[PDB]
Amino acid sequence: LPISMSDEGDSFLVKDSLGENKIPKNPSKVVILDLGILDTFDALKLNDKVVGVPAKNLPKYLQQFKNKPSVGGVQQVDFEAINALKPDLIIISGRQSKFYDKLKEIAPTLFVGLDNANFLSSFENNVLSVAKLYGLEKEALEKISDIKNEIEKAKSIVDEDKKALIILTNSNKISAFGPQSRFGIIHDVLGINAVDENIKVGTHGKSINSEFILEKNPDYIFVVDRNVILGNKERAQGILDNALVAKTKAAQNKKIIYLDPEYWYLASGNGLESLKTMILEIKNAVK
Ligand SMILES: O=C(N[C@@H](COC(=O)[C@H](CO)NC(=O)c1cccc(O)c1O)C(=O)O)c1cccc(O)c1O
Ligand SMILES: [Fe+3]
Repeated sequence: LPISMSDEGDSFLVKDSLGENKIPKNPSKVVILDLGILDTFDALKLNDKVVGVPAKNLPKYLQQFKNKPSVGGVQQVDFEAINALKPDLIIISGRQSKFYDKLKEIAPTLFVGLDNANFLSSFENNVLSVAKLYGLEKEALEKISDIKNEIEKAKSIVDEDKKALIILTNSNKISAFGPQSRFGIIHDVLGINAVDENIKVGTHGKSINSEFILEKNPDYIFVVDRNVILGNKERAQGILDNALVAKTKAAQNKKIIYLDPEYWYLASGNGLESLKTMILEIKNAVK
C-alpha cells in the first residue's frame, strides 16, 4: 500500500502499490493526472516543474495551471500528448490505474492513491513522498501540521448526537456512501456520526431512494451532485424536492448540504490547500 523510497542518490528507487520505478531527483517535466497532488505542487512552489495537466477536468481553484499543455481528462487520458511532451515523471491516482502499463512505457509512473480505510496516513505519505523528490520535507511537514490543526478545529464543533447521510446523485439516481468510502472523511476523520455505519462501499455507491432517506431521517444530508461534472441538466435539488425528503430533520433545518463536486467528486484530497478547503466546507456546514 504505502509508497517507500531509497536514496540512490541522483534518483530514488520508489515502490508503491502498482509497482517500482527509478525516479530522478528534482524532476523538471512532470505530467500530473491527480488533481489533489497538482494542488500540492502549487503549495510547495513547484509550479514550474509541471508540463502537463488534465485540462478537460481543471477546476476553478486550479486555474493557475490553465496554460499548461493538456493531457486530456482524468478518465479520457491523451497518451499521444503525454508521449509528445517527453516527461520525466507521470503521477496518477486510482482513475488511471487501468492505464498504468501504457503510461509506464513513456516514463516512470508514481501512484498516489488515497486509501479509503486510512485516509490521513495515505494523504501524508503521498504528500511527503512528492516533497522528498525535491528536498522539501520541512515545508511539507509544516503544511501537514496546519491541516491537522484544521481537522481538530472542525471536530471540536461536531454535535455528537446528530447523524449524517452522504449521497451521490447521478441523472435521476441516488446512491449512498458511508464510513471508509470515497467520501468517508466526513465520518472517519471529522467525527460526524453516520445514520448507517454498514453501507457497503463501492465506487459509485449503494443504490437507494427517498423512502430510505426518510427512514434514516438524518440530521444532515451531504450531497455530491455528479450531474454538475458530467454536464447533465438534472440537479440534486430537483431530485430531492419531494415529500419524503421534505419530512426529514435535514430538510426542515436546512441542512441539506451541496458539497462542491470539483473537490469531492474530482477528489482533490491529496492537496495541501484543497483538502483544507474541504475540511472548512464541512465545518461551516455543521457549526
Ligand atoms: O462517467 C464516468 N465514468 C464512467 C466509467 O468509469 C470508470 O471507468 C470506472 C467505473 O466503471 N470508474 C473509476 O474507475 C473511478 C475510480 C475512482 C474514482 C471514480 O470516480 C471513478 O469513476 C462511468 O461511471 O460509467 C466518469 C467521468 C469523469 C470522472 C469520473 O469519475 C467518472 O466516473
Ligand atoms: Fe467516477
